[PDB]
Amino acid sequence: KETAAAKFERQHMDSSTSAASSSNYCNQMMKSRNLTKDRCKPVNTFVHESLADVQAVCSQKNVACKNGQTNCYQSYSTMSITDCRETGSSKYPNCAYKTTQANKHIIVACEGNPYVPVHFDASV
Repeated sequence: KETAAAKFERQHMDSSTSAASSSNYCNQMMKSRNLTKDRCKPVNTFVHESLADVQAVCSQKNVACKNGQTNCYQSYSTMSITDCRETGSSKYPNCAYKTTQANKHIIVACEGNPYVPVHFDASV
């Protein structure tokens, strides 16, 4: 099956664009990346940086995740991100989202060898 590291890339990486260019970015990406296949995922975040720079966060500042685990890390610098949040008109299979573009530090959980991101915890 798809590995946790591969799933993180599919759900949270968009190195092909520097930022969301329109209000329809989330509606198109949530569908294209197959995140609305079984149900409308309520919230998701896409990171507009090189995969290498995001993977490097696993060697930066260690912080506890929201749930208490201690394998989470916060990026030293801010990154270009896009937050997708389900709107009131969203109804499966026609999931709808609001696109919000911002520059924030990201916090990810890391696992494995190579030690890489497998979960997006938050943006601060």
